[PDB]
Amino acid sequence: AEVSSILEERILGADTSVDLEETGRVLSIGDGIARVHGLRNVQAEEMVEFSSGLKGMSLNLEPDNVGVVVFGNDKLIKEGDIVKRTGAIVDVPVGEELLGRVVDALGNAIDGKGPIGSKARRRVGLKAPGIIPRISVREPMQTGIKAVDSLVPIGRGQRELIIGDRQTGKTSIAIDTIINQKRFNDGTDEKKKLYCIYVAIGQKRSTVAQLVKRLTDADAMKYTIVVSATASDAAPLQYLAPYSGCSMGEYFRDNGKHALIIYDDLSKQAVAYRQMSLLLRRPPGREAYPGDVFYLHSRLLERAAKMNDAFGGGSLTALPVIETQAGDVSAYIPTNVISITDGQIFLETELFYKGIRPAINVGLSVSRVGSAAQTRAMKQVAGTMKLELAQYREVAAFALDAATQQLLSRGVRLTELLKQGQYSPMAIEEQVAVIYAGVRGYLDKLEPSKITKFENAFLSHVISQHQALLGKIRTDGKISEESDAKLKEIVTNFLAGF
Amino acid sequence: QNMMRQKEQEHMINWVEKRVVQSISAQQEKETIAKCIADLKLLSKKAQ
Amino acid sequence: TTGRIVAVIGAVVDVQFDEGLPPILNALEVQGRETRLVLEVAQHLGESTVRTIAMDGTEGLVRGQKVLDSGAPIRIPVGPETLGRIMNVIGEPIDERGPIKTKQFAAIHAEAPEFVEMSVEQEILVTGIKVVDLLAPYAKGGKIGLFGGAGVGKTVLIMELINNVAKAHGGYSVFAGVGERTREGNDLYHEMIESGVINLKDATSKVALVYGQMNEPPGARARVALTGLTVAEYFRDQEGQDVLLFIDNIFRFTQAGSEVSALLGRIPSAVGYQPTLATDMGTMQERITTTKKGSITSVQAIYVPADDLTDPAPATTFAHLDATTVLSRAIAELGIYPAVDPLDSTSRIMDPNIVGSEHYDVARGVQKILQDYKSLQDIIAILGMDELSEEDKLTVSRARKIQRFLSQPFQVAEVFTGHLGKLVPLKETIKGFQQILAGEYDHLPEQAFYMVGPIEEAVAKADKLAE
Amino acid sequence: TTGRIVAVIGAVVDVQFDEGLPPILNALEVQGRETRLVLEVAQHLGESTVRTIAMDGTEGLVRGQKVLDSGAPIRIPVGPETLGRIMNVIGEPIDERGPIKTKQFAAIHAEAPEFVEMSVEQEILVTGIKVVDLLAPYAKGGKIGLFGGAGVGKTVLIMELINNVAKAHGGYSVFAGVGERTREGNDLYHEMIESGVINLKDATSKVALVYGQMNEPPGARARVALTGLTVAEYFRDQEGQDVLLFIDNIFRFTQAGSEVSALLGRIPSAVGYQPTLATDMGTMQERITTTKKGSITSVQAIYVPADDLTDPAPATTFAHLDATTVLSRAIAELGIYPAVDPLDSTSRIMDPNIVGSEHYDVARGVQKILQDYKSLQDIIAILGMDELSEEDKLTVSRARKIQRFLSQPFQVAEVFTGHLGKLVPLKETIKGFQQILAGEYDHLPEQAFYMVGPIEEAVAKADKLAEEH
Amino acid sequence: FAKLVRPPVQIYGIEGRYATALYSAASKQNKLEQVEKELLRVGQILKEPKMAASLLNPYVKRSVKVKSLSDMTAKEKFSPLTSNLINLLAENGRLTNTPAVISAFSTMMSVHRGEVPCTVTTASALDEATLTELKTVLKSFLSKGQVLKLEVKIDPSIMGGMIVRIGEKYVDMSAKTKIQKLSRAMRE
Amino acid sequence: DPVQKLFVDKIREYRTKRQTSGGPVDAGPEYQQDLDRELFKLKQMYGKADMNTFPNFTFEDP
Ligand SMILES: Nc1ncnc2c1ncn2[C@@H]1O[C@H](COP(=O)(O)OP(=O)(O)OP(=O)(O)O)[C@@H](O)[C@H]1O
Ligand SMILES: Nc1ncnc2c1ncn2[C@@H]1O[C@H](COP(=O)(O)OP(=O)(O)O)[C@@H](O)[C@H]1O
Ligand SMILES: Nc1ncnc2c1ncn2[C@@H]1O[C@H](COP(=O)(O)OP(=O)(O)O)[C@@H](O)[C@H]1O
Ligand SMILES: [Mg+2]
Ligand SMILES: [Mg+2]
Ligand SMILES: [Mg+2]
Repeated sequence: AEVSSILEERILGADTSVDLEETGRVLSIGDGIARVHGLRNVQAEEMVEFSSGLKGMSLNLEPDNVGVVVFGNDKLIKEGDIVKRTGAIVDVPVGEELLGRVVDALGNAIDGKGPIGSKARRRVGLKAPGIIPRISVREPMQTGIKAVDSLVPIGRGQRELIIGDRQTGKTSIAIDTIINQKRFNDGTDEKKKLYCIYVAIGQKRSTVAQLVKRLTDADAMKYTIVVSATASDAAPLQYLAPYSGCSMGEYFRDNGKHALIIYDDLSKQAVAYRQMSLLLRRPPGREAYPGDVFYLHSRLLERAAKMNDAFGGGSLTALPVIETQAGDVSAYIPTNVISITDGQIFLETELFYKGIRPAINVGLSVSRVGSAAQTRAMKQVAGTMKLELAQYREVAAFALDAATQQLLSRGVRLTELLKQGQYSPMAIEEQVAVIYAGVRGYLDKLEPSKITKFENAFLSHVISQHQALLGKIRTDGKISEESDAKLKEIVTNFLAGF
Repeated sequence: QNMMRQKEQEHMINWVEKRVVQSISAQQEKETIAKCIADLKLLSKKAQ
Repeated sequence: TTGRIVAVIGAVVDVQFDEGLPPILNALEVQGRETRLVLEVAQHLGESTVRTIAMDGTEGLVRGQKVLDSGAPIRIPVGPETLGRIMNVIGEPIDERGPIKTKQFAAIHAEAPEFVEMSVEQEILVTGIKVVDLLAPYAKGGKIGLFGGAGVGKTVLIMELINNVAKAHGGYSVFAGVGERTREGNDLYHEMIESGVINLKDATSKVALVYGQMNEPPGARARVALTGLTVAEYFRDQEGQDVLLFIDNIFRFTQAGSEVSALLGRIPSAVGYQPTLATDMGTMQERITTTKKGSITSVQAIYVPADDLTDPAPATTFAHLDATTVLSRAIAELGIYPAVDPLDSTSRIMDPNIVGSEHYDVARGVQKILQDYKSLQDIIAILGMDELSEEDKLTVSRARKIQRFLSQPFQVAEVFTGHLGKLVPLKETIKGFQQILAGEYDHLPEQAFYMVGPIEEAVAKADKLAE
Repeated sequence: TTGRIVAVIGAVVDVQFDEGLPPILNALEVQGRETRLVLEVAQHLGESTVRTIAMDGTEGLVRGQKVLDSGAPIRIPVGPETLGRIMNVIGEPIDERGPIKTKQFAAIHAEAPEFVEMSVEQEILVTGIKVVDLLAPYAKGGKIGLFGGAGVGKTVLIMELINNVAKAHGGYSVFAGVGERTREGNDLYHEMIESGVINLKDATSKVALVYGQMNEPPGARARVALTGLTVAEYFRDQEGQDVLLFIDNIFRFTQAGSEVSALLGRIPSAVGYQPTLATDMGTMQERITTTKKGSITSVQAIYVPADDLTDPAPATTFAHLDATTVLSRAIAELGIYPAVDPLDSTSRIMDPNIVGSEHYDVARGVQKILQDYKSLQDIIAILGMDELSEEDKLTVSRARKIQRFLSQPFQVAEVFTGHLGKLVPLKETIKGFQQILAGEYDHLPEQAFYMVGPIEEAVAKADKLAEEH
Repeated sequence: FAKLVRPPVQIYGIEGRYATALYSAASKQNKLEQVEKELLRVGQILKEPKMAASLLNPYVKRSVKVKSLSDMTAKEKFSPLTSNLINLLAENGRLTNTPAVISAFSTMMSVHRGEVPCTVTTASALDEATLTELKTVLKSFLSKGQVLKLEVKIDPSIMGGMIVRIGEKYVDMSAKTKIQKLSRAMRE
Repeated sequence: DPVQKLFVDKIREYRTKRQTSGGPVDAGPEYQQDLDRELFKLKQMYGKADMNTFPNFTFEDP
């Protein structure tokens, strides 16, 4: 009954205003690109609209016609159609109204659930913040993966890169990072809350549905936006989705809040851009990618800044995901994005199958911030762990004397310590406890195949009996002398009793 | 219940538009055209 | 409407309509041919000209010939009366058994399911194949893909899967043969007629066949996958059933596009491929999803050009699949069959929360030992297997035993080798690999596992070898 | 003159003039922009049209927008007032501190010095870095290269050089960031403010900064190098004084040139580079020179796409430098930092008649021992260290000691290593390596030499290692 | 070069360049009306089936074509501008697109004398009074001296209302778009 | 606002649909067939329990 009534409520308010608008006739439509004739005052990369309510962007301004890319399906545009200029550069809704909503590349709700109540709009193609607004990266972005929080730490405002082959565990790292922020977002202080944005480019709708249901299960859509430009979405949408998500995150950083955006992948935005550019007839380049393929990404990843306290203090981290071919990191787009970003996280299939998951190749993975953007406890412990693994990797290819035998033992113990499961990120203090137990020669007595057991068991013990110690480590943010003595006695007692 | 809600909503929409596309086939001509030229007058005087 | 041909280059025909232009994808009929020639529109060139792709041979087309608009895209017959029949691109029966009598036609160019329609369920589909079931477990309702060069085992594997899965399947099934041998389609037709899966004299047929084999132009191979998709979609959406959609070979759908792209005046991309490779592949492959209205469990054979997995076509397809199964020529040369590469093959449901903890642990142990063996192979090949520690020799022996054990004798290969087909339930597979991994069978010869069902057959083979 | 935009394609704008055309390389100002958009003329297409590359985003341009012709190339403010500031390609300040109030504006396009102006004198410039001083010594007034892929130490090394040479250098200094991360630009600004080379209060700044980072459209990256070069040229001539000029990286100039060539109608060459790669790079690298009127010490960071030293861009850049220090990833993986490759680095002054016979002989002995070590590594892969001739083991031991002793801790890499920066005078490096070769240390373990300044520090580290053994 | 006077409406392509050359040549000296009349004349002169058949054959040498066209131009007493234009089109072999030039110049001349092509689309025809008020209001839309060039097509595809094009300005008071808008409002 | 004849026309067809909705008007067999299809799908997905009152558990102690 009231269903029809709320249906009427929609008619009750319409768009009576018909205006005198500039137009153009579609000389030629084919392959997703229209060649409009007219639109004399249409701007560059403006948003135009077609007679069927379908949008497009005027990308080419040639003397005789305007090359327009259609944001949607192309079968509905005929020749001699009508294109009306909307007089507005391409822009997307922004605000907290988008949190928990799945939206398409243009900010249209995609999961039903009504419309977006956004009260503001932001242009996708905005220039990056200057040199003066920024400030060096200070806080840590807690990822939950032990091997990332310890060996390749990520700060807030950094631009890490997750690069690997197909099916090595990149989206898994992204989802673990998203899920971990629940503990901070549930708390009270607003200086730790991190709103997450996930841009899904070229992924089939089933994958994004699995991902969204996984976030819902972990109750992580309270603060997540999902911008999906899946495979069946015209190339002009997969091209533009990263920029839409980056605007949704620029809104957060511009208002003193913190945001995390995860492009997934950028190697598919590159392909969509190449298709667009080849269908506008622009000359190809190397591997057929346009010449402006580096710019495409550099202008996009340069928006992940760390504003100083005069500009709000907000930040915007970025975790672009690249996909290499058989580990050929030396390809074109991989090298471009490698020389654009800060750190990197190399996932390798030889490590994925050898049992090391996440496959993070700690030997090659880097993080320019390194020291900074790491908690003092983690800084204390992960340093010694890093040295121990660095020494171990040198003498690992084989498998005598007591010193090097114990060095290999410690290396292997730490290696089996760094493993982890899926969608179970650990609090930083728990990581510190586990890594401390491992690196203070305690596990050297145990067999390596059993280490995982210990790990799990140990936490389930400390998480109940010694909540006070973990709270101490979190609050004070360091392993004080008394905290160290406690940790020592807890580990010594637990090891024997197990 | 929500499934039935949305299914009935879509049926309402479809039936209503199917009826309106047939109703509009009548001949309100003079009135609507006069209103159209009135709107043209409004746009013209409101343009310059 | 009525237009006139103006250009006829290859399979691409230009038609000029002075009156109303036809929209895109709209089909046209060339008036004056012995048979039906359908031209699917593809572009508007201005000056009231449309470029079109011909769904049949264009020889005999005269400039100025007359073309009649049809008003709707290629509409094919769909329904329960397309079971047991054979169709082509435009829905015309090619089994010489009479017109397909249906009361409902479907345009082959529908749109993909929205986002609020996807289903997140993830079950496991048991195929009775050791390598497929252990390391890359197929999932019910998901998309599957068999990658492999020429002559590695794609069609034999897909016929084994037909046999197994679609014999124990109560729902319907649809085989779309796009760009494969015509005699293979004939053999499939007659195997189904013999096996009861098709009744020429009843209404208990459970397989609909569509065929755009290799002998047909590039315009028919491109748009036959869509015909199979439409026939399957009807059985999913409307009938609300669970469908099996086998395709073979889907590479020929993209390949065909690159044949017409050149003639459509489009700048080639990576290796002469059309600039719109990924978009076309996506629009085709996102209609094969399992939504909330039903389920499609599509198995697709994908051809890897020159055995190059870096090629744009297979590399793009990889992102559209739940489970893969990279068939390898290197393994096939060792005699292992199916030549599945255990390390390239993957799956979404290889999760301890879906398959278990014994299944997951066994799969990961097998993969770890195989990866260790792969690491050793380079040294083993030069320095010889004598410069190896004892743990490494144990790893080599276990890995070779496992490699041989993953080989299985299919029933569809009974003719090739004279062996007897074997199915291996999942529990037996897991148990056998557990035993091999633990070392319970280090006293047997590695050639005791080559091509056997469950492991006890390996033990029997070893005993016979002793004699 | 006044013209009119007639096309906008990416970063390339076609402008039509009804009166007289503007000469190539002139700057045109688009009328109707909130900010300042400057196009630079690149071609005359006939029919009164001129093609141009925009020094800024071409968003919101309308076919028909009027354009003014400045009549001269891009003219930047130059003088002692630019010191301590930051600038764009077009010279406007981006440090949010007010206008640059100079009396002289210099056009960024100029002819290179003629042959009758070249200085032919070379004298070592001691940087305080062991590997650089020993094997590839720099030279005052010479052009230095810092090749190497991504993540090998180019930025850290150049920052270390600014820390050393620039801090204790009487003359001025210029830093041109060309297409590099803006994070790094801000970090350098603040590091200089802390050090004191940039003084925001007085007029005692010793560094002038020009930035055109990787968020800029190709037009601005292709010209910020010329802007920094113009500032340096002015300080070389009118001021008549020594100058340093750091550029990071000079591969982004080439790359930015390549991102617009295809749209300017040129057929691509080689591996998708513009046909004018060598000429475009030469017409720039030929103004960075030590004429007889001044003296520019130019340090350049050169990205090598994918560690490939045979790529056209680095391959061409090799011929324009006196000294090169090819940072290597295979050595950075080992933990030897700076990862300068001792066998792939060279210098012009590295002759016995310029540095001395002791320095030259020590350097050549080190290089020979490292090459012999490389030859031996092939055998050790089959035999093993246990089966080498008791003399070959001596070569391997010396080679590893020398490999470690070239590593050094920088004062700017405190955050990474945590150690403390060391500056090693040239005589101490020569003595250390001469002793290591002569055998005066074949009892100390290898790790004693890892990340230490002079050799005595290696002895002390070995003593500490033994005591806590 | 000679600072050519630009035409009002820019036509582009081969025909555009030839027509802009002709317009610039005529505008100085002032002969636009006479040259347009001569262009319309040659529009029919060349269209003669014999001449068309003799000028669309690329195996008659350009020399013969130029000679025949010189004879025709002399036999018709044209301005030197039109004679030179025909000679130039013949030398360059651009005769197969001669009408596109005459068309272009027409489009280029109509705007010179002030004209803004207009289009009106309705479900059914109109009574002359309503067309008169349309004329009046549309002339209100234009500027001063800008004659109007009305065209009243009839599109039954739309369900009513009106659609009006004045140059690039467009106003769509058609029932079809209102139905579409309201329907889409419902579904959201 | 009393002028947009299409506006009031849609509202009028609305009012008529409101009054005539005694049973789903112009339903056709597709209405019932669908309703049944997704009702059965939802029933299958959810469960087969006593879809009326609370089914009882009757557990078992350790
Ligand atoms: N830490 C882990 N522990 C166990 N399994 C893991 C882990 N990380 C990833 N996996 C497995 O790897 C598979 C692929 O994961 P994921 O989707 O993260 O990789 P991907 O590279 O994003 O895949 P694609 O690139 O094809 O989307 C999953 O099925 C998952 O089971
Ligand atoms: N399970 C198997 N057992 C034995 N031989 C096989 C098996 N699978 C494939 N083959 C070999 O491969 C050939 C079939 O290759 P096929 O898969 O049909 O080629 P394609 O990969 O082009 O489909 C047969 O001749 C057979 O010798
Ligand atoms: N002197 C050094 N000591 C230790 N680590 C260094 C040193 N120089 C560079 N690095 C490593 O390299 C990274 C920075 O590399 P950088 O020089 O900025 O990259 P690029 O040379 O590609 O511009 C740091 O994260 C650090 O780990
Ligand atoms: Mg993924
Ligand atoms: Mg086959
Ligand atoms: Mg750098």
